[PDB]
Amino acid sequence: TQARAADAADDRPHRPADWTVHHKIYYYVLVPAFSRGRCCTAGVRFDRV
Amino acid sequence: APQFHRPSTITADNVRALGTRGLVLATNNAQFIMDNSYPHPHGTQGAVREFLRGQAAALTDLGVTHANNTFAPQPMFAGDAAAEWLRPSFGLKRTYSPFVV
Amino acid sequence: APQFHRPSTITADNVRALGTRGLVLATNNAQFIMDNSYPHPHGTQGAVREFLRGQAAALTDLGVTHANNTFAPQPMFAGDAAAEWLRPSFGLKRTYSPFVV
Repeated sequence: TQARAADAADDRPHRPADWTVHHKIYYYVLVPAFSRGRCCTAGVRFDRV
Repeated sequence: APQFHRPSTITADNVRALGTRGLVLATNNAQFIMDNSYPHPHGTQGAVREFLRGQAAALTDLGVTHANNTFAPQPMFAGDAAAEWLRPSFGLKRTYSPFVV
Repeated sequence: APQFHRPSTITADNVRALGTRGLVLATNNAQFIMDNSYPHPHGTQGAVREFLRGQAAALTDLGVTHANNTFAPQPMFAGDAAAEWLRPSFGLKRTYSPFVV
């Protein structure tokens, strides 16, 4: 996911500590504030994609 | 040529062989008097069934005269694909402009 | 030419030599009848895998035909530059128009 695929990463990340917290803000809260029940996930056939 | 004041005259070949431009002025220049001593064999309602078999085969002849204007229409709805195992079938929401300069 | 109605024909050399302009038409114009008398050695899931390295490595081919078109790939991010001891490594947001007349 990071900008530097040359300076790759398996153990040491690139993101701040609030980065996933920001996603936990954006996914768990804001999308239900626009959902009113109407949204759902998807599992991806990346071979088809 | 078909006569549109007689019930037992209108066939499928009389409408298809006549052009779509020629179908306009032929029907507009008929006679107001309807004749009733020799009728159409399938009745008065059956002659209207036979008249509509020529106009449906006339746009297919009109599509040939405009085949050098539009393209080949790719499918509109999914479920129609040869390869359904590595990709989906798309479906054209046909918002395009079929036109060949 | 790889036959798209038998999965025992798709290799990476046969698809990369094919352009992506022509792979649009070859998928929709095939035979709908899937055949099952010659299976695939990597499995039928491995035949989809062998198809997509054939498409991905062909993306260099569709790009090299457009090599007189776009610009040099600017370093998008920091850390990609040689001399670091007095000036930094820039990262160029590639929001421009890659086009050379």
